[PDB]
Amino acid sequence: KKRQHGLEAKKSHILAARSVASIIKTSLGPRGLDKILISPDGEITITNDGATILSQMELDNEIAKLLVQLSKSQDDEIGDGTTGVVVLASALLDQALELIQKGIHPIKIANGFDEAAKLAISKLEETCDDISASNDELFRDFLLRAAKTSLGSKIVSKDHDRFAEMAVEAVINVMDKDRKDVDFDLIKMQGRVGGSISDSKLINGVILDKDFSHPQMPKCVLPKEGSDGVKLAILTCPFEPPKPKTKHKLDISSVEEYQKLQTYEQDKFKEMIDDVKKAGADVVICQWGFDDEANHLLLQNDLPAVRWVGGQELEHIAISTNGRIVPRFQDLSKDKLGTCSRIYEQEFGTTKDRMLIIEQSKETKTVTCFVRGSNKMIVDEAERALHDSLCVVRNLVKDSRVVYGGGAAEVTMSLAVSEEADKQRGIDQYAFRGFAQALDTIPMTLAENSGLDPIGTLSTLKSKQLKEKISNIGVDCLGYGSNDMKELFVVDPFIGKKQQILLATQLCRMILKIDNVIISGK
Amino acid sequence: DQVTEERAENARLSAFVGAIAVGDLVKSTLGPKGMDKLLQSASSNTCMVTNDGATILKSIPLDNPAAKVLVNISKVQDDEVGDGTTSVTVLSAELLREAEKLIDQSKIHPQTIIEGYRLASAAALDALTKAAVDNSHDKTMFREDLIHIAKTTLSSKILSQDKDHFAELATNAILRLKGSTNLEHIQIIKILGGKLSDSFLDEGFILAKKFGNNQPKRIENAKILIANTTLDTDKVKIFGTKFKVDSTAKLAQLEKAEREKMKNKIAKISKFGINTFINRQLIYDYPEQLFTDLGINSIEHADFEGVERLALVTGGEVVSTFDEPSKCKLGECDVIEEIMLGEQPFLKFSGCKAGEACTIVLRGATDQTLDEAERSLHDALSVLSQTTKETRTVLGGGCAEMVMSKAVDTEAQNIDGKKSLAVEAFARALRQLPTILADNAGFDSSELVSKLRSSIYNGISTSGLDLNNGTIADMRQLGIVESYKLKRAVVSSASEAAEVLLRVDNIIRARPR
Amino acid sequence: VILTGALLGAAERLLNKGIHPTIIADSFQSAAKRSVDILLEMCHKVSL
Repeated sequence: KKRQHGLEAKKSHILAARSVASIIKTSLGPRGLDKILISPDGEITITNDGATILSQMELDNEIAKLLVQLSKSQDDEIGDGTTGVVVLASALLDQALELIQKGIHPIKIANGFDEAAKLAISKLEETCDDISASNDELFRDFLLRAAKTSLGSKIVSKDHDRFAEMAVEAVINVMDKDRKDVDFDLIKMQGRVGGSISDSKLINGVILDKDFSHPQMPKCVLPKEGSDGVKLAILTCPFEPPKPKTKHKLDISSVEEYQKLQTYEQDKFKEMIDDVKKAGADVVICQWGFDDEANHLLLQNDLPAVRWVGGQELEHIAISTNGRIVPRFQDLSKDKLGTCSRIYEQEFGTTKDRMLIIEQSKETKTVTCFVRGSNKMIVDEAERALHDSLCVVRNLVKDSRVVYGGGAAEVTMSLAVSEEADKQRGIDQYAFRGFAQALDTIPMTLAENSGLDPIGTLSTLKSKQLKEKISNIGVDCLGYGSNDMKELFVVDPFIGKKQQILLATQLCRMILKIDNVIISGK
Repeated sequence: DQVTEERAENARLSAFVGAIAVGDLVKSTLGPKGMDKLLQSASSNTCMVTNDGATILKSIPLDNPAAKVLVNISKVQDDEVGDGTTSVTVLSAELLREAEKLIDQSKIHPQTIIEGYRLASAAALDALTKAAVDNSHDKTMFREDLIHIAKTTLSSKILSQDKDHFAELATNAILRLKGSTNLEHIQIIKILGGKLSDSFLDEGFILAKKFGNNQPKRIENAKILIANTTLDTDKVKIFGTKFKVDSTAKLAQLEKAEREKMKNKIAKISKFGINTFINRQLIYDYPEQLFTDLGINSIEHADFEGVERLALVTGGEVVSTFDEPSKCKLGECDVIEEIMLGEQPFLKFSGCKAGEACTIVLRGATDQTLDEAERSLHDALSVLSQTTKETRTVLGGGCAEMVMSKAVDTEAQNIDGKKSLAVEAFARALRQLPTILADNAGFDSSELVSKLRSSIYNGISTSGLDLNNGTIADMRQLGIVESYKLKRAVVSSASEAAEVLLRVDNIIRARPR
Repeated sequence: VILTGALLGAAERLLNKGIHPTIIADSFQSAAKRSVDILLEMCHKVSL
């Protein structure tokens, strides 16, 4: 335990995360770079994501918990463009260091941010556009314009046309005709390492690591004679020869009683296969294993089955097939049968393990993007990049207002807060301008990684937005030349920038109020 | 605590040298003329000598993350080519080395360097597609070109001098599969002893087991049955049962009921009309004598991998629940006899009912060649099976990399700007891949490669490098050709993996637990 | 076992001449078949 008072724990505590957050600063925007982080277990995770790095990174100062606690709420709120947003989350604490040297009270610094935060949002509401005013066709065209700037962020952005139709067609299957709804829970992306990254397709369903046991039949049967969705079924109770699970004892007083125990399972072997054959269910998933003597009769009756399937994947199958998993053998009925359009096992590599793929060609509740790639490290990075796209469309649904991206929002509200600071006067004039000054570091940081003059671009933005009130002029991240964002189809959700900046401002209010740091062991 | 972090200054230099240091071991393994390496394991004191880095780089501990992704992508190469796949790590190491010299000279931002490799990879796909030749239209030349495709892919191991004896093995075996891409159908057995050229291709199955006591070593016109039922351990139950008896009289009746259990079980087996029986587990003495009384062969101790290969090669089916004798199928072979291959005699099958699979007999001088021939035959017919699916092929052997250099150089003129430096760097690094190949045979990589470079620009596509004579020879005359599907995945994955390694500005080392 | 040491001194002299290892291995492989034909020509008949 150390004794820290005064500017010791009121400055270096903020300066700590200031040097830590400057590490990921080089990853801002599509021009950013990746990083290597070795886990304590020895594994290595390579990603540029600000939330993924800070989650598994073990630091010293307790301020790291404040940065992770914010990212926990951001994933459930916005979680869109994490590489872009994570940099501006710490930009509010950098400007507060200059106001402390000037003699402003730390609480007056924190209270001055919330005053200018409500006025900056009102200015952003002027230039926002309503995408919901159009039809469904123009709405999907707005998604294609947004999926270019928004969806593509990290690596694999080389070819963005392969994943463009993946995110667009994913929200088309599950959506309301009035364009108010979201479900991101039934959409799960399970990828594999193989082939090329351009081989990704759209297959709605789940990918099971376990294949069909008893390699004495065909790997996949595409059609079905009974039609009606192949009659998918899942048994909740484990599949075993029936025996009491509770403690019991057997008493054999004669040879005949021992012979009846032989025909005991023999009568149950035929009883279990006939109840399934009577229902005609082709796909029967056993949760825990199966009986060795029944490993044949399933193929004899043409009953493909699998073993050791996780309960999480079983929930997505029943909701996708619109069926109900069978809780009890006596409760087995044709009313609980599911609907499966096509089921097959992917060849994957040479041998390896064949991956069972359940696919529904029609509208289904479980939407999945088929993903294959050569690099193993890009798997978790490319999936989580498209996982945020589920919340991107969600921001366009719940919030019909959309603003032009490219850092043009912070420049637009910069001129408003500068004018609103002169109305209050007092000591808050420099405090309100400081809140807008911290937001002015975002455009200068965007041009840092691209090799463009930070101020030379920022000076043109305020000069151009002075004559015309349109916000389409913004920072050019990828080097497209002219800074008009309307021709480049660069748009960002309104609620995305709203909450992520507001929640960061609300959190920094309590951070600047920290004076003494007391750390005790667990 | 104890977290060592390197900024863009240290991490940029440390990440590039990491792949170059370990990459020097796989540079000499390129091509049929490539060399091998040795690894000393601290556990069991074993070693693996091979030119394929999938089993080399995986067992080499390394603290540089730059080569960690290179090992994971080797499984993709293990699922496609499998032989001579070290060029993926060699070409990636050259891209990291040329980019290291490109940032020290041009001093452009690393993201711009990646944008140059993105436009350079597009020109490489156009040169391979326009040069793709499809001979599948003529079935006569198709079966003959499979030998030329084989001669390229089947030279890896030290035994490649025997390829002329081994070319007939993969030629007739791919014709027997008729579309079987799985290695579980292909029967690969290892035999110690005999000459290196003694390996032959026999039609049938070879079993390493034997007959227990009275089973005749030669059985003709036999019905082969495969059963997963339990024999050796008998009574083992696993019920909730317990045993209570008043006197030893009924105690022996339980053993008498055990005989009646097996007597009624062999009665259902006798209804099958089989002269051959196979079990997954061991066979108890009592049913072993019952097999000899009824004239039924006995085979035991077939593991999970071997129980399938019996029915897959012979076309049979694993049968359980004997209560349905006529609902299943029975395997059949013309001649079932015990032969002697090497020291351990083996059980030979002849005249299988289904020719869907074949058995390749492998005899070699040393144990080092056992796992060495396994790696060469790991992907052998599967490579030929992928040529059955994708029939477009292109001349390989180092010339195809020079043909793509002409397309990249042509595209570099239309691009120009400051991004052409990274585009030209990809062409310069690609031309160094056959240069290292010429360095492995000890021949001239200067004058020969310089002539091959001007020959591609003169409009001669068939020009290539001769490995045996060390001169300029046409690949169509030597018979060196590779499929379009394999080479496309090698060049693309090497460039995609190199884009990630150039993006590392930081290396964080956590304190070990 | 003595056959292993007979090729140790012969290999060291050839590596000093600057010959590629595969050429040395291919020369011994071609000479191996030549040594077999010598033993076959010198093979004498024997009763069963």
